[PDB]
Amino acid sequence: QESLKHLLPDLSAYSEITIHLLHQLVLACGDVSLVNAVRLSQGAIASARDALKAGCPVVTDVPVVAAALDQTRLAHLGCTVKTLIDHDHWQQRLQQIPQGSVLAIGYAPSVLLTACKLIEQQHIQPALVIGMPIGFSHAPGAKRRLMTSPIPHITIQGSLGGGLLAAVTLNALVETL
Amino acid sequence: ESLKHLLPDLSAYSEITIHLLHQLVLACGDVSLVNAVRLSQGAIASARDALKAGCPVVTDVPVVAAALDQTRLAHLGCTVKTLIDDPWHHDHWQQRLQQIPQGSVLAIGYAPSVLLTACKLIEQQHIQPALVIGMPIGFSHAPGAKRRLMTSPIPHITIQGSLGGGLLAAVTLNALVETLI
Repeated sequence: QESLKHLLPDLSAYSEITIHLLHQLVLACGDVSLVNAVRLSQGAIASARDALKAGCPVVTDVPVVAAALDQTRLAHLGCTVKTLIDHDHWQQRLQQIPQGSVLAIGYAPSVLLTACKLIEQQHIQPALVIGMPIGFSHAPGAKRRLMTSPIPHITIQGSLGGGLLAAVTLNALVETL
Repeated sequence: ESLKHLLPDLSAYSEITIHLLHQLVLACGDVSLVNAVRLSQGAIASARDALKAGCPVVTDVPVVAAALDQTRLAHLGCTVKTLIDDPWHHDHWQQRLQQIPQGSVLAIGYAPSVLLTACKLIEQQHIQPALVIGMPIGFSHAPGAKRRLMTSPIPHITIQGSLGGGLLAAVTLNALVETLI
């Protein structure tokens, strides 16, 4: 029996879109514990979907996140993709992010922490933050900080994260649209 | 925030091996992949020679094909096909697998059953791919299937002691293609 539905536990508390997202994440890296570890804010789904339908900017921290995105479907919706790290410092670019853009972070906790601090001071206002940095020593604290934020978000409790996972999360939302 | 600092010392490994491991950790964040990824002795060399020559690439399922860098692959002359289109018959996956071209690259990211059948056809000397990337999802038969791959004479890459599977199959092949170009 090679059925993903019957391998994973029952997820009947979550919506059909949420369930689809969790399935895609498991398919990406093989770790079934992901269904437990992923955290979504209350209406992350709707906030993401409203933004993508408006043809919002999509901004990634590093290029490998950008390269794993399905840019064909994003372009169809009218979304531009741009990267922070190729003064023209990455923080100068983050500070100019348009209201209602999607911010996807697959590598650096320092980028996630800087973004939370800008958000707290209301210097930027993304529609959604996908905060999935690699497990450097300051990654847990950055993700905790994101979970206190009023900005809609998707993140991961524990060590998992990365370029594929941040990209897969966004591809799953575009797929259901 | 440097990957080199986060991971153990990798100096005893080849430059291409280190690049591959970097890419897999960057993809899913699991540092244990450094020890869990197993490469057969002929694996890298056999994969590079086949890709240089523009070999056929075959995946078990479509999601794996979709995560490949098909631009770079098409630049080399490599075609990309799938065994299962919708995850006696005329065009079941078993028949497609039997007809796999000699010297092709086989990338399995989902189905243990496909890996089991592949290993059988190799023992019996009916097929001879250049490389088998065997990284199925952890269904009940997955442990058995990867055990048979570990003792196969075919050049191979697999995962043992981690939960790694799925699109890590594509990341693996993408990384080998990056070191050619």
